[PDB]
Amino acid sequence: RVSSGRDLNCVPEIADTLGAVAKQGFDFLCMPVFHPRFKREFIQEPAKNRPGPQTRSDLLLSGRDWNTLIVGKLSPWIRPDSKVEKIRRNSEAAMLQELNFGAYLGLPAFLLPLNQEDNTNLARVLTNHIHTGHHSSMFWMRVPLVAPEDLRDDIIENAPTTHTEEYSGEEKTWMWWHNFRTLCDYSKRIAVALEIGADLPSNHVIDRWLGEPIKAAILPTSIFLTNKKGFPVLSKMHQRLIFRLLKLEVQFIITGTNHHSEKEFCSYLQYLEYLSQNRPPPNAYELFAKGYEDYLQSPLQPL
Amino acid sequence: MDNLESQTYEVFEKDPIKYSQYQQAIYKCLLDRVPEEEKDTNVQVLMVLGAGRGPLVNASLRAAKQADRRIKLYAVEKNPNAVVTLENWQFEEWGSQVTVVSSDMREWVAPEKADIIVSELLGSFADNELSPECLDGAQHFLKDDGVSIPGEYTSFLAPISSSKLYNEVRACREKDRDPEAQFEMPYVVRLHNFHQLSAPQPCFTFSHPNRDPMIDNNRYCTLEFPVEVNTVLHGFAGYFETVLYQDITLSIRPETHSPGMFSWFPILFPIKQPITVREGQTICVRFWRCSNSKKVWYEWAVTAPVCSAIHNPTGRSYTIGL
Amino acid sequence: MDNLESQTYEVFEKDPIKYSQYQQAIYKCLLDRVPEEEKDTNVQVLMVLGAGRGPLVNASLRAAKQADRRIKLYAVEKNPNAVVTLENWQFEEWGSQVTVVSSDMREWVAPEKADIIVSELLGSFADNELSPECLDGAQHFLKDDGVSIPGEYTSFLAPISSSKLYNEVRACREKDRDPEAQFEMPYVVRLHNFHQLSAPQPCFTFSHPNRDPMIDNNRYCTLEFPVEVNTVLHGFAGYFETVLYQDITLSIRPETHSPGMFSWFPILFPIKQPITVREGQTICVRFWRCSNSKKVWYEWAVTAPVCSAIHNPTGRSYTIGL
Amino acid sequence: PPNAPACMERQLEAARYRSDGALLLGASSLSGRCWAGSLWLFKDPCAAPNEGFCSAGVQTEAGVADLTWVGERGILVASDSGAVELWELDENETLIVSKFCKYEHDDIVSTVSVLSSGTQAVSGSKDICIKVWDLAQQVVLSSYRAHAAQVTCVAASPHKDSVFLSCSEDNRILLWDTRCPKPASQIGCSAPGYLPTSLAWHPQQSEVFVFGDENGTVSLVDTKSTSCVLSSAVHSQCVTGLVFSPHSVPFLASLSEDCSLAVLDSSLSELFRSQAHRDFVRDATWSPLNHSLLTTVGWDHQVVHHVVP
Ligand SMILES: O=C(NC[C@H](O)CN1CCc2cc(OCc3cn[nH]c3)ccc2C1)c1ccnc(NC2CCC2)c1
Ligand SMILES: O=C(NC[C@H](O)CN1CCc2cc(OCc3cn[nH]c3)ccc2C1)c1ccnc(NC2CCC2)c1
Ligand SMILES: CSC[C@H]1O[C@@H](n2cnc3c(N)ncnc32)[C@H](O)[C@@H]1O
Ligand SMILES: CSC[C@H]1O[C@@H](n2cnc3c(N)ncnc32)[C@H](O)[C@@H]1O
Repeated sequence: RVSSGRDLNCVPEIADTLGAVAKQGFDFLCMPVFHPRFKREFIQEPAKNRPGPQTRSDLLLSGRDWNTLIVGKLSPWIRPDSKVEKIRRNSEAAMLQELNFGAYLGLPAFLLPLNQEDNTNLARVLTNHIHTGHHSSMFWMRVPLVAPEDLRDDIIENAPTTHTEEYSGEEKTWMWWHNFRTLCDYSKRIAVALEIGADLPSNHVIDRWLGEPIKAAILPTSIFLTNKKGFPVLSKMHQRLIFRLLKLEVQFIITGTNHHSEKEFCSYLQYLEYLSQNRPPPNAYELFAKGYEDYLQSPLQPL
Repeated sequence: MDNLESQTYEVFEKDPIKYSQYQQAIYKCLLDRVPEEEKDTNVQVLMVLGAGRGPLVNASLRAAKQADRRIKLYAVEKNPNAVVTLENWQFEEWGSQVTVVSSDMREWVAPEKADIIVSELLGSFADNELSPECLDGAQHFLKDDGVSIPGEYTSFLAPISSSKLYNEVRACREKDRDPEAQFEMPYVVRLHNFHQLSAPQPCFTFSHPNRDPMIDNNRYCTLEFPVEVNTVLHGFAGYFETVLYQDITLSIRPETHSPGMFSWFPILFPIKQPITVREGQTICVRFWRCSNSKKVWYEWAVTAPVCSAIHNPTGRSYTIGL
Repeated sequence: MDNLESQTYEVFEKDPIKYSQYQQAIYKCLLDRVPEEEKDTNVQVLMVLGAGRGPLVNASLRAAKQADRRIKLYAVEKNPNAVVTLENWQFEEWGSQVTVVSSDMREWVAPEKADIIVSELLGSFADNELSPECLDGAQHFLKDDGVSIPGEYTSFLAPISSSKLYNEVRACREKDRDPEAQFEMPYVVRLHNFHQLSAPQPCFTFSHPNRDPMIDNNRYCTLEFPVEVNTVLHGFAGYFETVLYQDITLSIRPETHSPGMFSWFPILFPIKQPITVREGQTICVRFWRCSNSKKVWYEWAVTAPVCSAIHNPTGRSYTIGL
Repeated sequence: PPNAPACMERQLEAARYRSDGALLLGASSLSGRCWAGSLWLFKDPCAAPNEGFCSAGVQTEAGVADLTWVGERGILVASDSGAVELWELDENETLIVSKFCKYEHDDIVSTVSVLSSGTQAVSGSKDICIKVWDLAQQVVLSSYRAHAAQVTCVAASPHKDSVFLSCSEDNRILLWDTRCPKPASQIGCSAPGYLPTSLAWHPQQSEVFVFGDENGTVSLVDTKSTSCVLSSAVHSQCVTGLVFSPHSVPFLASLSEDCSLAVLDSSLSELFRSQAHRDFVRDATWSPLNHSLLTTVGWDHQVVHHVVP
């Protein structure tokens, strides 16, 4: 009843790894298409002429597996908006390389980070990629509810966390996304993978992401509290959000290592399945309207 | 101008009849180039131009075991996504025997020259996927006495009647372009509900290598079709035959169609307005192959029994990008 | 990709200030390259790249008489219609001193190497008429110690407000293309009824010859414009300065505009939607120069005070053909 | 080579000399079917990278981001798996057995450093977290999210278990001191400047250290001067590592992604430059046996030895 996958930034054997996460009860796997630490040079010899292969083979999985179970991740070293000329050009080439390889495999969706404010060059490369060739892959933009800067522990003695009232400040991750999608003239193939922190923001921020195209919600293991037995669970504030996301029919992405060491990963997932099958069951109106959700109908003259 | 998707390669790798035929075209070429007295002394340098994921490379290795003649392989591929797949086979299985080259064959500066060049660049209309332009640019690294597989291919046209396919084309009109554009381009199509009005005659032919000192891949060709019923012309079905080597051939020409081979469907050159044709009359169609430095395109026209407008002048509606 | 009409050449031949400046740029370069002690021994080999009907050739001959230094001239022109006009001047008047070459400079294999290369490939936005790509391809036949005229050019942008020019662009919508295409391309225009909202800042610069070992003519440039009134952004005016030689320069940048020179009008990069801007706020515009092997194009976007959509992604609306 | 791996992964990541003269190699597989890593001891350093003439080797679940010696038997490993691994060397120094493998980071563990005592280590990651370990107890003592971006490099002070540097993609260079209730202190030049990519504590003064930025510039910082005393444009590209020589007046070894090695005096002036590598230069250790011999490893699988004037 709940669609949910697993984020890993580490895959030794794509055969066994995908086999494991499916045996854990997941629907799909977010993973790298190139090794995240494997930087590539595209201009300067000798690094330029590095012998291949440049990544692992597409033969290791079936088309059906590539088309359904795998979600690409842009290598984290790719920074198209660097203020360094060389890193910019290399990340420009790296991104097309990574995105093109995703098209080749025919992945249903591909993950890209929004973790700073200026993504003007990241948007352009993607915009050129979307208008270059023909495909209907999806692009999940990884945006956090709360910027990593405003989530950091107040432990830098000579640069403290300004505690003051900040209304327009604590919304800023939304202007990150809004600026990005605007540059990409509201492409239907650009959507939101909404990353959730341990600390939620004020409701007024969670009110921004109303009306936005949320395909995914990224739950790190961190945010999960433990209960009396040892089961991992969530706050009543993180539950209120899960119930609102469920209404929007989004896929859930478990990221990061196991912190409830005694129990497996199908425990994190079990809880979501628990929350899901307990939610206020669908009423009279909502049962007849099921399917018509955000479906436009031209004006018909009854005369 | 665009790279093929992994799953596209996958399907076309599964046509055994096509790769049986390519295996044999080499098998017979190996034996004719290196005598039995030279079978261990002479190693043949063999280049797959457009190697893909390497079903032609594997096939060249099967041909070597069959003929028991020695060979060295280059696998030149433009699509880097495919090259990932080659370099992974190269490491795991093939080894030093197979060099891999992530390059366009028109660009690649070859370390040595080749005995045999092996490519499958043919489209449904033969030269439409630009086999001529690619091998023209890559022949200067073929040995003076070297073979091309294929050596010869020929395009074939036949007039067809299908008010069904005429609708299918008419409905391909899209906003933000010439509203007749959909008529000035060829469609690959498993022709089904149609009427072949005359026996296919050949249109264009190409030879590899190309001896002629002033190479020119542009063509003009007048074809005349006897028509022995009343009917309405809606388009022209396109097919090809190719000589891989000697008597070994692939064909989608219905008369000589290679049995069980699904790799290629027929093409279709439609016409804007359907032309009424009466028992006894001759359909006269004209076909031009045209090119810049940048793009290659077909233009075409009907001159009998009535004149059409020239389709795709300047390649305005349809060009294939070099 | 297109040849200039005779009457077009005619008008642009009649800007004396532009050809005064080119005459002098050579005059000063001649004296600096051949000492007076060498004035009869050393003959300078001088190549007009894009010679046209030869006002630059005539000007090079005037520079020689001025400096009393010896020179030999090539006049390389792609437009064969113009070449008719050169070869007729060459015969009647110039004689053996002026070689004529009916060729693209990127292609021409030069008999000898050149002291000085002289070209006027500049557009209203400097590099928009592809001066970089042409001289990049033709520099390998410039002497190791050789001069380019021009040596340097720079493009300049300034935000502008004109609801008048916004209408003129909006009305450039045409059937059979993207209905916003008219906004994703630059217009040459004698700007008149408009408001410059900030001092022009420089956008892109190019140097000739190009020393850098990995040549790359693509660019990305963030510009920030202080705006000191309330207003509505409608577009960006484009201008250029160029260093022909030393202190000799042409400019259409209103501040440093070369007096009485009508050769170039300003360019205009419009935006789809007009952006409201308030006293004190910063307009932040971004400009990319992009290229294939086939075509070169600008993309652009506004990131402050609000974001625009990226204009002309893929060069879909506007490309200049190599 | 009892047990061990048949073949060595293409990408050599780390290279550290013991006090004996023995050589430890970290290697990752950054391309191909299997994305793993491997540890190797070489009692003969002129034999490496050769897999046949090694004293001991072992295969890790996953590729190795950073390495470090922990005494003479202990090896500390920053895995892609998000784990920190301590591998203890054998009795006869023939095997390499896993002592602990703790999954505490939520992303690639990007850098490890041992603190002066050799009982404690600090791990930096892409999760942005920094952690302090008890290598005896096998647990996280402290967990500090100081940064707003993935942590590039952490470097323990020569002489204080309390103190260590970290540098991140958030442009911050931090000076730590676990004894303060606000440990971290942001430091560096007058300007913003390019991202920090590498950190080398000076051997004699906890006073001073050098950091390398991504624009191939090495800079020298004095902690109390709290100002960038000196700078030089050493590399055409990102500086990935800085290693001081064991010498009296110690030389600075400088690694980069421009596939070159630089060696600089106390004033950051070019003494030696080697282009012997044809892929990213990844690590450096100087021979304790011969102070003038220097060993580098690349992604070009070359284990190179240099004589330094
Ligand atoms: O006629 C078609 N397309 C036009 C094109 O010219 C035909 N060619 C055929 C050879 C080929 C070979 C490739 O590469 C092989 C390879 C290298 N390495 N690995 C594989 C790639 C494409 C094509 C398309 C067409 C389109 C859709 N379906 C069918 N029929 C099959 C669908 C199930 C019946 C045919
Ligand atoms: O700005 C314009 N066009 C953009 C273009 O980049 C500008 N360049 C100028 C130099 C030039 C020089 C040529 O060749 C000379 C030559 C060689 N041999 N013989 C002559 C040819 C074209 C251009 C256009 C443009 C368009 C219409 N009118 C005006 N202004 C004048 C009209 C009466 C005021 C300007
Ligand atoms: C099997 S379809 C032909 C194959 O050859 C490759 N190919 C097509 N044209 C060229 C070319 N000019 N140079 C190199 N490879 C090519 C294609 O990418 C494809 O893998
Ligand atoms: C005066 S406008 C520039 C002149 O140079 C010519 N020109 C432009 N580009 C080139 C080129 N690449 N090679 C030769 N001539 C050129 C044009 O046809 C025109 O006559």
